[PDB]
Amino acid sequence: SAPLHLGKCNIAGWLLGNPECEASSWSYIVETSSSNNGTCYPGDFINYEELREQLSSVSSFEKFEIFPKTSSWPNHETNKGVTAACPHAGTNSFYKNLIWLVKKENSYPKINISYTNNRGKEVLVLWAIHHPPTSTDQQSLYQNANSYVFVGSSRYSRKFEPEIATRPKVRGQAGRMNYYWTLVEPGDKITFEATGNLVVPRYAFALKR
Repeated sequence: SAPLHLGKCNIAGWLLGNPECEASSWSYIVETSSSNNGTCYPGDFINYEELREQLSSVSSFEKFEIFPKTSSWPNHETNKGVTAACPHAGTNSFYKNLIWLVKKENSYPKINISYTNNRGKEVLVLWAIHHPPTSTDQQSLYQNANSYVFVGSSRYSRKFEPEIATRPKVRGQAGRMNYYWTLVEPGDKITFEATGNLVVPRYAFALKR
């Protein structure tokens, strides 16, 4: 039946790449009562239950590097987005399938990048939107005070206006990042535009039910 057992992780931690969570087909995902690794940065996983339904069984699943880390972001910083909320063997780390992009040399140029699905299968893309707790953090991370993020395909369209809001400390963090996903149909294009606050895809998933 090719059960998929995720060990001590849940679907969110596995797909985002929680470093503590470090399969090509399955008829069901084993549900346990003792998994203790999920999302490590506080924030809401939007439409998580719908994603679990979409992934309940898949006949083909392949992770691929949708936006290669070393070539996709030449004017942004790719190696500083780590946090004690997402440890990896005690070190500050982060989700392995996303990159927490930050400013480079006191500048955050506009991002405008697209992926066109040439795979003949649906592509599942995940990203996150960071809401810092203070204007100090907004400036430290992204330079620009008033940013936006747009994500659009033929099926999905949303403009995000990141907020500055001090929230209760969770895993040391008074900010939040909300997690998002969409399925990109074969032949379609997904575009990401941003002037700050975008936790970009690095790895995405080609799949067939």
